[PDB]
Parts: sequence; C-alpha cells; structure tokens
Amino acid sequence: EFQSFCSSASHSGQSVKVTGNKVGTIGGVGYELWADSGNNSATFYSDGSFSCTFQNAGDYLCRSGLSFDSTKTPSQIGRMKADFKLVKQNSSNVGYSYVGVYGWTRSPLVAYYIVDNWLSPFPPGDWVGNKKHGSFTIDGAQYTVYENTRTGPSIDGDTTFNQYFSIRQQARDCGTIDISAHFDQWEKLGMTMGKLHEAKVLGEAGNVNGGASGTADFPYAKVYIGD
Repeated sequence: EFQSFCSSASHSGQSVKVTGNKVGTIGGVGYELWADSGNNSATFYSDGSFSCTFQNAGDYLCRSGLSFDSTKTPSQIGRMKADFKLVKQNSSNVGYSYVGVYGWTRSPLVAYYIVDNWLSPFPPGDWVGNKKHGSFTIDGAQYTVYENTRTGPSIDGDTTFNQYFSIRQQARDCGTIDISAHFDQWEKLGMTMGKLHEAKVLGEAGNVNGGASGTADFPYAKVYIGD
C-alpha cells in the first residue's frame, strides 16, 4: 500500500533545463547535472521533481535536494527523509545504475548511497564495495549494506574517500526513504557520518564501455528535514 503522491504526483513550479555540468538552485531546491560524455540534459523544478535524459554517456548523474555548509552532523541537523516517485522510460546499454538518495559528508569525507531502484536491467552487485556487511532490515525493508574506499573526483578535489551503500533487495519505485534510519544502521556497523554536505534524490546511469542512453522521470522528489 502506497502514499498519495504516488497517485497524484506531477511536475510543478518554475523549471531550469541544463545541458552542461552544473550545480545550482531552482527555487529553494539544490540541483546538480554531471556527466562524463554524451548529449545529456536534466530539467529541475522548484517543487523538487525533475526529469533526466542521457545519450551516449559513460556515467550520467541527475540529482536534486539538499545542500548544506558541512558544519553539522546529521544528528545536529535533524531527521531527514526523501519522498520520490520514479517513472522508468526507455533506455539502452545501461550497464549500471543507482536510483535513490546520494550525498557526501566531510570529516570524514564520505560519499553515501541509499539505492531503492536502478535504470539498468539488474541491481548493482557485490562489485560496489570491498566490505559486504550483509542483509539488514532498515526502514521496513531488506537492504544489503556495503562499504568501499574510492579514489577519484570528490567534493574536495581528486582524493580518496570512503563510500557507504544500502542496496534495496526488492526495487521500489515510489515511497519515502528514511535517510536517517540508514545513517543509524550504518553507525552500528562502524560506518560513521561526518558533517553533512548534501542529501539529494539521484538518478545515475552508466556503462563502463560507454554508450548508455535513456530517459527517467521523477514526477515527485522532495528531500526534507522532518517527522
């Protein structure tokens, strides 16, 4: 059984269409489009919702939600949640994908993913991290938790950082991600959050061989501090 926005979601508010790599705000929501290559775009709305198009991309990320000043941990900020509705549309040669919540902390520098769905034919697998913590009940569903160490571009420049993942075992295309509940479970497993830099709804599609194309719609997406 489902929330009312799953039935009644639609894009509203002012919009911005970007086609180059860009971080910005639309109304009071923060957005970012980033891709390595291809003919890509994203349209971000002030109600939080957004739509994404990628063509011949290696790695494409469209995301919208919260941006912070990296001064406060999640517990100092308050409990956080993300409502989303994903509508998958056509795609081709999508070798990997994450859909759900993505963000960063500082001190420690960490990138984190709460993955409820994927635009690829199969969910991301064991390849996402070197440590597989196992299966956990988080926010009323089964998630596989992983941790990794990655070297590459980050919010600090090119460096190394930890990554935390929760990968949902059964895809969800509409509901509420209790972001802070994942933070709580991660802490029990020795995966500590630093000062929060962002928490955004993400659609990422890629292919290690290039050539990923498709579109995805998020007629609802809203990240908030509450409940």
